[PDB]
Amino acid sequence: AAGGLGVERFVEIGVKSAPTVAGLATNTLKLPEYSHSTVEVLNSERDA
Amino acid sequence: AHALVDRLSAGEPYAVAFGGQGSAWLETLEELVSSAGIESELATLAGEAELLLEPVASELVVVRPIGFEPLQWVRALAAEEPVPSDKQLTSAAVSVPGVLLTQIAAVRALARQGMDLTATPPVAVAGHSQGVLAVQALAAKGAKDVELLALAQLIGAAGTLVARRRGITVLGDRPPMVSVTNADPERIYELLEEFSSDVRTVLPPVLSIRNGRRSVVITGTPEQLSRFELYCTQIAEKEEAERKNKLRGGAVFAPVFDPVQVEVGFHTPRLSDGIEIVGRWAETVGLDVELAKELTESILVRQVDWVDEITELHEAGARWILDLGPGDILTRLTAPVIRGLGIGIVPAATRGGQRNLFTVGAVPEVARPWSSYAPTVVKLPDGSVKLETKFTRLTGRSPILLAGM
Amino acid sequence: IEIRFTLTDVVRSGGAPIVEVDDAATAMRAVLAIAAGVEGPENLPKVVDNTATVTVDWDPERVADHTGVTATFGAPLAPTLTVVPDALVGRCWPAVFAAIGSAATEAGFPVIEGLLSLVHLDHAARLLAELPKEPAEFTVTAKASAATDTEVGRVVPVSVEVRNAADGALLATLEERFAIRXXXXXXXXXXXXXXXXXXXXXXXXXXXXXXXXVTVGAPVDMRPFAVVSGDHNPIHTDRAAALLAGLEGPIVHGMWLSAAAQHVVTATDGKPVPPAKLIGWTARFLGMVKPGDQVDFRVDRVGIDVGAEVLEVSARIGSELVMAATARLAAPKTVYAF
Repeated sequence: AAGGLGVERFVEIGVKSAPTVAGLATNTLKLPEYSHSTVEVLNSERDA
Repeated sequence: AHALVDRLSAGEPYAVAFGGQGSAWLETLEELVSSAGIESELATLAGEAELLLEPVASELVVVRPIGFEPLQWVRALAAEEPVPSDKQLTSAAVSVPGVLLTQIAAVRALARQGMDLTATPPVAVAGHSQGVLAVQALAAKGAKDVELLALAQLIGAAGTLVARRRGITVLGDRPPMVSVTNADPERIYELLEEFSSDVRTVLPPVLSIRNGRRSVVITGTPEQLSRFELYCTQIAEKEEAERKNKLRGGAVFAPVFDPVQVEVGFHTPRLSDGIEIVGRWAETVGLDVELAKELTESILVRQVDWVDEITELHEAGARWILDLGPGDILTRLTAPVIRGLGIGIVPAATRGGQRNLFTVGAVPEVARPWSSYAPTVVKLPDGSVKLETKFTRLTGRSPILLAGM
Repeated sequence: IEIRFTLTDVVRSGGAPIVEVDDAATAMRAVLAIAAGVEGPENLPKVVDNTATVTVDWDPERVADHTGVTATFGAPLAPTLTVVPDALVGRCWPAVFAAIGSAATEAGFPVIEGLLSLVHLDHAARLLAELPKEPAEFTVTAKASAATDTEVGRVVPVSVEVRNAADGALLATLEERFAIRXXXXXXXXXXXXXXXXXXXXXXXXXXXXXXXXVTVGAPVDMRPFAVVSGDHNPIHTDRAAALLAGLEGPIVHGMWLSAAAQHVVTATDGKPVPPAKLIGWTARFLGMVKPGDQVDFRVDRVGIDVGAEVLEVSARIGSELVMAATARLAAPKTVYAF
């Protein structure tokens, strides 16, 4: 926000551990982050 | 034989209104040319548009080439093939002058048939946004006509150079101009002030137009406006959980939010660097009149408190208001504002409302003065006092009843 | 400004009743020199000697005009940067042209160049890892790497170095190659041969991925771009000069197209964040373009260089190929969590 809000990509690594903190981020991207931002949640396991 | 004008002379008074930007002007200008059988004015207006740009000693280096010959675009548009995109035509540089020309041509149309009658007399002439421009020289002599178009050419030009849209997204879609409905002017400014607390001095949103009681317009940078859009949505949703508890003080608000098609911020500090430049642009031309400085500030920076101005000329007891603005804008904005206070309003260049104008019998549209239905006192043979209403008059009794219980 | 010419008639040869003055080439130069530079910019290099651009400042309104000259919306495109790398060409233009003729052109070439016959081959901007920014001032240097002749004519590749004034470092490198069609030389000889590439140390390979289908209109008149870029060539403006050069009409500036297709690649595969993403772009002009032109562009994702995605662009007006473009783009910025 202080450095500009433009497109961000959030990638989790460690293979099968990847869905967790992404799902943690996903639900977090919902509740406070409702501002309608373009964000990409990517997982090493799932989204390779 | 125009009855209104004939009314205007002996009877009820009149006021001229001019619309602003966001009027969808081109299609009105295209029709106005096609509906015009008299091209006489357009000959001089086109030549003076060419002329006035050349002697200009003001900077105006970028503006003059990006200006376009009005006669060519019209004849092209009349061949039905050529015309630039709406995005190009809506840009302040070529749009602002074009809007005035539509309004000026709208003045001439009525002036063609009835001029001896359709000559001067308003009580006052008022305008909205850039509409205040065409107001001034209409109240001045006829040689000042292009000066409007001349200043309009300068207004949209500097405004464009200083600040222009750098981005847009199909969702909403997001402009510099935003409007919220149903919410108080105090409540809107609250959320505005709530959001403006979080942003820098360079891109604050501000209240531009107050269109009515609960209807307002806030403007600024498209991105920052989109941020204000977020808070109003969250409150709308949190209050939804309230309404479904079936409680009134605990009820959701049902506002209406949605952006506008306007391309650039007006009546905002973002145009502040434009005032100076515009001012010099007028003095280097034969446009010199002392209101060029005041018009610019009113249009570019100072807000427009609208309801209060046209109402002020209305509370003077002037019964009629016409609007020569493109399509027709501000003619209908003003109507529910005043409504039943005795004012009524015909859109000018609208064929239906002009049919009134040109006839002896179709003229007197005067909206109902609610005080007309104000209750009165009645006496009877046995000498009973009766309070008179539309109810009592029928029933012959007091305007009060015990409902079925 | 006026242009004069002279003829001479010897009728002893009937097949050659008219033979016209050999001073034409030098006479044409004096005419262009008055119009082009007006002695406004002045440095006096020979073609090999460096051509210097004194000082250059970027106003916020020069940002707007260019970004407004080329715009894209219908495809969800949002241009963002302080200075688009396309804006480099406006700064380096007046200097590059000065190298088109010289004593080295006098030695090995006839010095026969029609300016109307000038053809732009390729244009590219290579970054030194620095990107252009707000108010800091620029100073540009232009050098001619080689002067070549081809079967189709004379070619002059021009190297350009853009430097930030206040900081005093070289931000970017701009490359231009021009084609005059009438000349031959002992300087640099090419038949069909010229080649350029955007290369990087570490690379990854990918598969063809369709990104966007683009619709781009050409401007109504070419004068607006002519004012900003500083290209006054009558070919794109005056119809008499365009017809004299045997052209389809007042051809759209290839340079406008260059920023036209770029602005899309800027915003599309670049996404709402173009500024730090595109580190380079190259553009090849396949065919001429008339104003009022509906052109369809298509960018695809091909491969990866130095962690930056490469993006190939093809252009079609109906059946005709127009521009071949290729760009190096950084990926949408990634944040990692373990």
